[PDB]
Amino acid sequence: ALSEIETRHSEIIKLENSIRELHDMFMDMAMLVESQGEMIDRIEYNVEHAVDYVERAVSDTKKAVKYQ
Amino acid sequence: DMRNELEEMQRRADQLADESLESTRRMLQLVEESKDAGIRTLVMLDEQGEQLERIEEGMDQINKDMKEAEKNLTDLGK
Repeated sequence: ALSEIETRHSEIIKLENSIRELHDMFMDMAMLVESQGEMIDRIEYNVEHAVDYVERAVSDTKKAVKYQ
Repeated sequence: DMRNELEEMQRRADQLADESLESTRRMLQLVEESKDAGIRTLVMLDEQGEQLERIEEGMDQINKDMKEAEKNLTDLGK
């Protein structure tokens, strides 16, 4: 009778609440992931520049000391 | 002889629904949106992992180069 009606009316709102919370969490996740990706791209650029300069400097100093 | 008898008729209570078509559609739409967001997150995470793997090799190479250069300079200095 009314027991099943109330059960059906009470087992739907909770799903909506949980789904909305999941939605908010996923959105925040996406934004922060984009930010982290940009940061990592900058990281890679800096690392590449550093390694290239290391190669250049070591080669230059080695040749200079070899020739004296 | 006022002894009467009867027969019965039946009716079916409405099946369990008529609340499963308004929250249901919204639930399905939200599920679809969450699925799309999850797919996008998958793609972005894979790209980030690839980029980190790429960074590792340059990191190791610079470490090795600096160590070798320092050792060589120390050896020549003394």
